[PDB]
Amino acid sequence: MASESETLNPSARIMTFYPTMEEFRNFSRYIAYIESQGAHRAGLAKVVPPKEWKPRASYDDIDDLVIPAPIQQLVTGQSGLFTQYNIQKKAMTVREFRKIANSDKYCTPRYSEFEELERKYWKNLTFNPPIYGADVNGTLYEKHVDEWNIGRLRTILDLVEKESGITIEGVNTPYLYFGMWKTSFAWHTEDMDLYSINYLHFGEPKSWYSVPPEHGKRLERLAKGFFPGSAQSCEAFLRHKMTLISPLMLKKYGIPFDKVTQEAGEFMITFPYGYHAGFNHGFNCAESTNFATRRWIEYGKQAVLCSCRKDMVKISMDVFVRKFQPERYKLWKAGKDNTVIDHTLPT
Amino acid sequence: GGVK
Ligand code: NI
Ligand SMILES: [Zn+2]
Repeated sequence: MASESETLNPSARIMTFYPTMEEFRNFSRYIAYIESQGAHRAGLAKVVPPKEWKPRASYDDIDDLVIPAPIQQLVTGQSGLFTQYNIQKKAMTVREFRKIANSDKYCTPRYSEFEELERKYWKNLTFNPPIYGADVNGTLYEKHVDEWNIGRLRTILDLVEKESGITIEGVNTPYLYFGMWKTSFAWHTEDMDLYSINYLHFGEPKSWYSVPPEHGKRLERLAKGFFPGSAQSCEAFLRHKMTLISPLMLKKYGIPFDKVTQEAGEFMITFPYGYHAGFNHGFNCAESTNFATRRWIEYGKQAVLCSCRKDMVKISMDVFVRKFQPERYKLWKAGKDNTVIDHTLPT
Repeated sequence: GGVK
């Protein structure tokens, strides 16, 4: 009855992969592999790299590195629905950040198991606004690291800079994130509904929520219903990355979602149109960027973009359609391309 | 273009 791809990961659950060193070396081959297993159906996958693999010898020299725009996260709301406001604070070093993160005021509360920590997160997220060293331009990777180097993954997203010279910070260049307890990332898909890779360099875990691409529209419909003012002002208000929605709120409205906790030394991959949100457990450092595969192309063509801010990420799809969909270029350009996306299909 |  059902198709081959529809049969793989039928519950759209977050999958975890443990590649051997051999399997790990070819990044784009490995992405294609995990999609052949239906990982993309979750919106989010975990990749644990081989034990004898490291992106950096040590993180002992990084104390003096600067965070030029740390933000204080003022969260407003109740009953599982919140809006996060970012207050930009003055530049600080990693050392100045770590001292504050581990200080009694801002540190992780004691707890037995994740569910307790998670309950404390949703209970206290509007109190004691934390500071996130978010969106810091840079890599922690060593120059010679050729495997899964966030600074040079060599996917087809490279065609953007290749074609145009255009660098989009955090999208085709890496970002670093210095977290503390209760720092959050709001519900969003990537810019242009791209993939992302996130590597947690060191520190306390980062917890993630995901909604399957298959159910993305369901999440948006809920969001639009809960924030009708924001939906009137913007065609894609979730891209403001201000909207927090607890897992209990999602259960209540029957939106499928899954959860994963990422540890130090683990990769998270998000897939096109996979909505994700989450929080940090304590002091930590993550590195991320966006990337693409041929399967992204149609998502990029159909991505609904923020209509109310001028600085938003906007990639010309022209070069991708021209190069990888030549049959459809003339049709697409005349606005007559009616391709429906199958979220289960790989490649 | 833009910024993330
Ligand atoms: Ni993301
Ligand atoms: Zn907008």
